[PDB]
Parts: sequence; structure tokens; C-alpha cells
Amino acid sequence: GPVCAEASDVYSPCMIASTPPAPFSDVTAVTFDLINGKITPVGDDNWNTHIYNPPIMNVLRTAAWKSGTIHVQLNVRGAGVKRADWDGQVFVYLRQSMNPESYDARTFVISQPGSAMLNFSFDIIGPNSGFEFAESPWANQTTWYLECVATNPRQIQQFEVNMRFDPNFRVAGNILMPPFPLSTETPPL
Amino acid sequence: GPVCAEASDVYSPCMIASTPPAPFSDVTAVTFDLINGKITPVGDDNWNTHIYNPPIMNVLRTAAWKSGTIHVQLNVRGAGVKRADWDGQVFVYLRQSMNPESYDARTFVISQPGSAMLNFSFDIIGPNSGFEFAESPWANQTTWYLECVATNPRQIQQFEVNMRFDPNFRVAGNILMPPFPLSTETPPL
Amino acid sequence: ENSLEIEELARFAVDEHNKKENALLEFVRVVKAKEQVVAGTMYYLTLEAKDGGKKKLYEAKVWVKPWENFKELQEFKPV
Amino acid sequence: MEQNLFALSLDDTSSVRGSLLDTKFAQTRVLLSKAMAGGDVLLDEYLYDVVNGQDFRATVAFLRTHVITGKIKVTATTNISDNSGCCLMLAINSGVRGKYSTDVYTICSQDSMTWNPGCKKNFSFTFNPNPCGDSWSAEMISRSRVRMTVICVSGWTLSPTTDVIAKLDWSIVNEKCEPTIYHLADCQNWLPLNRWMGKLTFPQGVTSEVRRMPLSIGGGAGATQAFLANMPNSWISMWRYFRGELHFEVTKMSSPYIKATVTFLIAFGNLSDAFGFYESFPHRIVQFAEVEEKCTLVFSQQEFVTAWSTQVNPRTTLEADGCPYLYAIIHDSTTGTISGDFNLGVKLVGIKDFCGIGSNPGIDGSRL
Amino acid sequence: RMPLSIGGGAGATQAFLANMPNSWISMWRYFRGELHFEVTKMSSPYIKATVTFLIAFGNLSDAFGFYESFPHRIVQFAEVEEKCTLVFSQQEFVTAWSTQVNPRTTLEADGCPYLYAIIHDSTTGTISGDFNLGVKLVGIKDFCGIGSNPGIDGSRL
Amino acid sequence: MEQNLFALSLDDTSSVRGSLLDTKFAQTRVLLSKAMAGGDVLLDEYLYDVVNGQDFRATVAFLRTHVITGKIKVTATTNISDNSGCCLMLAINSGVRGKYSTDVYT
Repeated sequence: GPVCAEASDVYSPCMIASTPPAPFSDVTAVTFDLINGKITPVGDDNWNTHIYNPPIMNVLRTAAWKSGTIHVQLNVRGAGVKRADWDGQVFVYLRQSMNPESYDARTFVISQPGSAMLNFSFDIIGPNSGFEFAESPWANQTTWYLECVATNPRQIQQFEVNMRFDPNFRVAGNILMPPFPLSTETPPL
Repeated sequence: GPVCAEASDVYSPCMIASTPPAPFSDVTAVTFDLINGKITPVGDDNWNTHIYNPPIMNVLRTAAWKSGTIHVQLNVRGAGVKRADWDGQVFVYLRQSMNPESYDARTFVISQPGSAMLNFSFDIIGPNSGFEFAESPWANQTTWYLECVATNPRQIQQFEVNMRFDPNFRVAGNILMPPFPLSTETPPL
Repeated sequence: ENSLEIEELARFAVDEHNKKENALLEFVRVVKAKEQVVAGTMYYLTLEAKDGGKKKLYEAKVWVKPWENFKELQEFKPV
Repeated sequence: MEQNLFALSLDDTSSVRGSLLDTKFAQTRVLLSKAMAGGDVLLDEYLYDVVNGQDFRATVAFLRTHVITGKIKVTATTNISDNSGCCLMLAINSGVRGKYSTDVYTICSQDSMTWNPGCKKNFSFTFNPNPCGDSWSAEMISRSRVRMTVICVSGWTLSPTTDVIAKLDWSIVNEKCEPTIYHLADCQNWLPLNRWMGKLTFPQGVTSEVRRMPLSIGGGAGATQAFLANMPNSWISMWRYFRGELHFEVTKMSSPYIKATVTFLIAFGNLSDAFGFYESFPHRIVQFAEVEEKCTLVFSQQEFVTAWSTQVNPRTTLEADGCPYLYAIIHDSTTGTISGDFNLGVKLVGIKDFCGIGSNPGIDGSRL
Repeated sequence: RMPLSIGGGAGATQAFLANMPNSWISMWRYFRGELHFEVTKMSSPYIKATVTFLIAFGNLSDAFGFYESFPHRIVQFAEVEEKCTLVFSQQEFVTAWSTQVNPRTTLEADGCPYLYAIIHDSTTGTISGDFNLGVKLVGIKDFCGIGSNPGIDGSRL
Repeated sequence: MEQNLFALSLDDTSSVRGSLLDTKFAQTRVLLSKAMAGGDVLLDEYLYDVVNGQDFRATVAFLRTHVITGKIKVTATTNISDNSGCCLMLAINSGVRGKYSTDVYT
């Protein structure tokens, strides 16, 4: 900055996770299963989570075998907190598995006050002619999780994971999913 | 910024170094031997260091002769310190050798509050048909160190060195290493 | 060894053991089966059964005369 | 005499092959209840659990052959008197997630046969259980959790005297396993879908029966405060607008005794019922014989001016909805000596010369 | 059983050992190829045994008596012969499999292939002593490495 | 799609054939005692009772094929150190009568 680059593309919002309400001050985290569309908060912290249903998410949930790059944009709001009093940071971690033994594939570290953005990507690639069935016992294939940590949940209000397929993306096969409930984005007045 | 570029690749975390606990306020430093995977803190400062065992690190430790570019991502956390009270800075220095006579190959200088990231790269290149045996007396070959300085260790909690081979990377030959202990990343709740 | 026949014989083992010894083992599956031609066929089975909801392995010996409806549990024991 | 055992042909990695007798690997016994309803799971098990407790010629070859380059043929030898009829649908899906929907809509995508026992004595169809490669194995499909599902989409129009059974015969034929891979090219020559456009009930009588099925297919099919999803239907909703030659496959689900003649046409939602001039539009008449059960409507590029939207807002009425519908109109009247509705199942097989425009942000809902 | 998820070293105490080439193959996530083993006799010629080798998955128990349904290779050694090369072509593997697996996965739920070594008859001899036999994966022909391993940290499966 | 089921190849009266893997139909386990004598029956069963409790590639083909024009190969993979040796004899006879002699001669 101060002059920006140029964002261009259509990224659809998949998964929001609002942070637990007052007086909960302790450090906390959440995990977005990027492929299977699930949001498991750590411990017994009452995060307020929603999974929306844009076409990207419906494909990622129903498609069995997947291949190629998906671009993510993690947005962070944002409580109305005086800039000089801000001490909140956000550590994120891409992971293959959610087991203790597995390592991170990427770490990011953000301490921008109020709000932040974080574009990254990663290639789903798998054994079966370049395709990956997420979490299949076959070949011990695994997903991609996105562990995210709010060091100060009083100041960080919510995470938000937007996604987009690169044009190289390819799926095959169907999974029988249950009926998806109609959760809608409550836009801010 | 405010709109970011786009991180893409798989960087595996190699070496963490947490900073000495209270009341230790003085300026301090640490050195990551990037190739041989060792973490020597300066003086008698009790830093809390760990070397993890992703495939990159195991190759760098066992491979004798190496050639080509490795990309590093140095992440810095990050104590919960009010942004207007932050005075901590981070000087880093690539070096060939750790002797007083040798000069730096690169210096970076960061004073971003809370947290920071720093991507750079460097090419391992050596005498023996472009290959470098790290720290061999032959041809007085040398490693690459990464000296890092926390001016305020109360505010800087920890360093973290992630790494990735460029596709041009090449090794040859084996070294008999001792058994690597199983240290695992303690992920933050 | 036809796996369908062996599955039925393994269930018969657990059922006969339950009748004979007043037990309530819950059949899970066959692990191993040996057929040995004799006067009829003798079967040596290795199988999983739940005791108190706890999976355990058992050996069973089952004698069949295929020309009659004769099936006889000769022995049944944990391995 | 002695021989060198290392050099024998015991590492034979051939696929399973031969006649249909020597490639059969399982038979399965489905029970059809005397009084079964629509949307009724008859069988639902993993495709590998089919082969448990089996002793056919290729059963052990199937389990132990590491690679199989041939497809799986399944044939179903179920029959019933012409008097009655129903509609069964067998269908293979690459996996599951807990508490799943078994509505015909959800299932049909991917690989399926649909047949009416009343008309067709038997029905066979081949498929590849690994949809993104030339090969597969028994160990692949056991651990991948490939799921076979038989469903009754329309009940018996006249119930039989007793319960019925459908014998499925699982074999391995020797066709090449070709993969079906969806991708994000804007222009594609053939985008298969197998999208269940809907079951059309027409009651017996005299009234103007008209049924609209919207061609804004994307964004799933409805439920309670919920919606269902195939993959291919979710895939087409990646794009905002689209067009192409649409290849429907309309199928009889009632018995041959319930007779009716059906006009199909493309047209827009504003047209009311009791508008008596549907045959001004270009249309296609569909009479079924006793024996015929299946008929393919195609609608060329001349039926559509522009592309239309993949999804529409749920609250748009028929009055203000500018995407095309597929009308299905009774040309005469639904008749028969026996009581029962004239059921009819439409299935968008695929879009030829598909052209997908733009990039859908998405809508969230289903019907229009 | 010897697992073909070879990557991430071999075990020790709370530790693991590493070659370079084995650490190198674990750079990739999934892989495949013609595997060229080199099985060697380590006991004397007097201890005699016949050994079937085959690729198969972990679920198969011991006391499952139909291993020769799978494609396999028999290995008898003469007095003078000491070394024999098993090759397993591309038709033995459907897809690629993972280089590393989590240590806590049991044999029941582990979808990578193993290399079984099964005694075809019985271990015999006039003199006492075990029938030792050393298997060494020499190399992978037509190697195809997929993806990019974040890593796992452990060894055996 | 439908097909005429009467005209399929389900009345295939081929013999069993293929590689040695796909024609294997049973394996048998004979126990040789540490101290065995001469004139000592190790195994003695009907040739059809060999195939009971078996699950090899040609086991079901063998039982169900009405005619087999091929011979039966049997191979015996038993070994022992050159130091020792014995003499086994496997042998097939078209039938029996009660309380039979199992002398090598017979």
C-alpha cells in the first residue's frame, strides 16, 4: 500500500464463525474443514457458526473425487475497539489432518487491527489419477482443515472463509448427502 | 495492502524458538542453522527451542550434498501487548558462517506489532558440480545460519522458521544421523 | 471353503455354545476356517463373539454330516 | 519331476474375463412388498457387502484381482403382469454421509438404471465404480464405501397377489472403464447430468392437466426448510447462465393399462392452465405402446433464443419468471379400466453443446 | 507384513531413524511404481523354508488360509543361491498410495498396500536356528510422485 | 437396457483353464512327524475331500464344471537340509475296500 493491487474474481462465502460472547476472555480457536464444510470449535467454547450454501460449497460437499486448486480468502472482523487498545492476533494453520502427529502445511500470522484479509490457495491432489476423495480410508487420503486462533476473542468478532475454484478444478462422482438446511447470510445493518 | 498478494505453496515448520520467560527484559538473539537443523541461543539465555521433523527437515539433515533454492518463511508471534505500547523489533541476518569476521548475506528489519511474516529465499550452491556439503572442511564450505534478534523479548514470544524446496532442488549422498526424537507441534488452544 | 457355509456354521457354534452352557455370546464374524474331510466334514473355526459387549476370539470344532440334518458342536473355547 | 517355482505363472495380474457365467460374482435378492409406496428403500447396502456369503465362479477372482479394467454389469430379472407396473431404480453412488436422503432426485445422478417391470422383462446396465479412472478393485470399493441403492419411485398401480423378488446378477463384462469427469470449461460438448426433473402424476379424468418443470435446474430440489443436492446439479450451478440441446428421457411408471397421451413443449411460465392452444407452440407427442416404456425428447438450439439462468430466486412467481419451462400437458385424458394415476418420470439426461456463461454467486433455495 | 507406506523412517524408542532416500521419497504425498525388492537369505543353507511374497492389504488376518488366491511369487533358495529379485508391476496397484501414514492407524483401517511374506510350508532344518530373510526395496521404476507432503512425524503403521 | 436372456453365454461348458494361479483349486497340509517310521500313513483322504473348505480361484469352477479335459497337477513344496532325507510317496488310486493295506507295494 497505500495504492492496492486489484482483486477481481467471484469468491463465495462458505463458512462464518462468530466468537464466543462476554465475559469469555481466554484464548480460543476454531477449525474449518474446508472440503467437507464443517466447523468444529475447540474444547467446549460456544462459538456461533453457520455454513452457507453457495454453489462452491454444494459441489465440495457432494463431489466425491476432486482435483485442482482452490483459492481461499479468510476475512476477519472486527469489533469496534480503539486502535491503540488492540492486542488481538490471528494465527491460522492449514493442516492435512487434525491429529496431533500431523504437521502444518502453511502458517499465517496476522495482527492487523479491526479487520483483515488473507488470500491464499492450495491444490487438492490425490492418488486416483490426480483426484482426492476427502477423508477416505483408501490410501489414507485426508482433507484440508483450517485451524484459526483468536488470541483475544473480545476484539475478534468473527472469521469468514470465502472460496473459489481455479479454472483447472475437476470433480467426479457423487455422494449421498442429507438435506442441507437453508441458512442465509444475515447482512449487517 | 489492504488487499493481499496470494500465498500458495506447502511450507513445513522446521524450527520454533520461544523467548526466555519473565523477568528477563534484556535484548537477546537466537541462531537457526537452516541446513543442519540446530538452534543455538546467544549467551546463556534459556530460550525454549524445538526442532520438528517434517520431510524437508529430514532431508536437509540426512542429505550430504545439496543444490538449489530454498524458500523460507520466518513467522513472529506475538504476545498480547497493546498496540500503542509495542516497541519490539526484530532484526534478522542471513550469514554463511557464525564467525565474527564473516559478513551478512542479507539483513531484514521488522517492527510490525504483535505478529509478522517474512518470506525470503536463498540458493545453496557449492563447489562440487553445484553441490554444497554443509560445514565440510573440503573447500571450506559453509552452512547458512539465520541469526534473529528480539529487542524486546517481553513482547516477542516466539520465532518460527518454515521452509520449502524450490522444484530445482537436488541432493545426493547420505549422512549417518543419530535417532531423531519425536518432538510434536503443541498447537495453540 | 465356501464362506457362506462357514458363516452359518460359525453362528451355529455360538448358538449351540449358548444353549449348552447357558451363555449369551453375541456372534460378530468368522476369522478362520479349516475343513477336514472325515466321516462327513469337520470344521475348525476361529471367530469373534462379544462376551459382555467385549469382542473376544473363540475356537470351535463343528461336525457336519451333509446327508442328514446333523450338525454337532464338538468343542468351543477362547483362544 | 521338479521345476523352478519362481518362474511359474502365479503372478498373473490379468483382469477377470470370460463368458457371463465365469465372470458372475454375486446375486442379490431384493424383496418388493405387496403394498410398497413411492420413495421407499428396498435395498441399501455397500457394493462390497453384495459379495458377502457368495460362491459363484468369479467371486474369488473378483476379491483377489488387484486391478480390474472391465465394467460391472448388473442385470435385474424382475417381472409382473402387464395389468400392473411400478418403477424401480437401481443406483450406484461413490459414497455417503450420515442420515442421508434417499429421494430419487439425490440418487439418480452418477450411474443408474430405471425400469418398469410391467413392460421390460429384464433390464441390464454397465457401469464403472471408480468414476475418474480406467480401473478399480474390490479393495477400492470396500474402503471407498461405494453404495448401491434400490428405490421404488412409483408404487404398484395394481398390487400383486403376493410379495415379489428382484434378482440382481452382478457380473464383470469386458468393456473399457471410461471416466466421467466434470470440469470448468465454459463450452463443452456433452455435459451429462441425470437430473431428476420430477415425477408427474396425472389423475384419471377429464380436466386440463398441465405440469411445469423449470429449466432453471440449478440449486437443487426442495424438502422442508431444506434442499437436496446431486453433484452434477451443483456443478451446473457454478455458472450463472447456460444453454444447450437438452436431452430428456421420459419414462412410464404406471402400468400399460393406464393410458394417456402427453405433449411436451418448451414455453414460459405466464401461460395459464385452461389456455387451450398449447399446440400452437412446437411440441412433441408421446404415446406409449404396451411394451415401450422409455422415450427421448430432444429440444434443439432453435427452441431457445438466449441462455437462461441456472438458479432463480424462490419467491419469483410464474407471472414474472423469464426462464423457460418444460410443459407436460395431457393431450386427451387419462384413462383406464383399473384405477390408478398415470405416472410419468422425466429425467434430464444431459446437455449437448453446453455453453455456460459467467460465474454464479449463488442463491440458496430450490424451486421457482 | 511390511508396509509400502515406506516414508517417515523406521522406528526406535521415542525416536525414528532416517536415510536420505527414504526422507526424499516422503517429500511427496502419494506415490506409485514398479517396486523392485531384493530378498536375501541370512541364515545357513541348512535352515530351509519356502516363502510366498504378495501385495495385499492389512485387514487379512493370520490363519486366513487362502493367500495363494492373490497373485504371488514363490521363493525357494538352493544351497548356493542367496539373492532373489521380486518385481511387482503396475498391475498390482490400482492407484497411488500414501508415503506416510499416521502411526496409530491399526491394520484393520489402513488402506495402503502391504508386502506379505508367508511361509508356504514350514521352517525346517537338522540344526536349530531361525530362518532369517532380508528384504530390501532396491528402487522404484516408473516412479510417479503426487502432491506435497506436509509430513506426519512417526514411523510404523 | 433389456436383452434376451436365453441367448447369453451362461451355458459355457468350457474346461477349467488359464495360468497356474487361476487353475489352482486346493492346498493341502500334510504333517510329517519329527520321528516317523517307514510304512506310515501321513495323509489318507478321498480326493474330493481335499477341496472341502477351500477358496482359491478355480475352486468353484472345479466343482461345477461338468467335464474337465485337463489333468490334475499336484506339486509338493517340502524341503529339508541335505544332512537328512527321507522318502515320501504321494499316490492316487481309483478306489478302496474296507480295512485296506497301505504298504508302498499296494
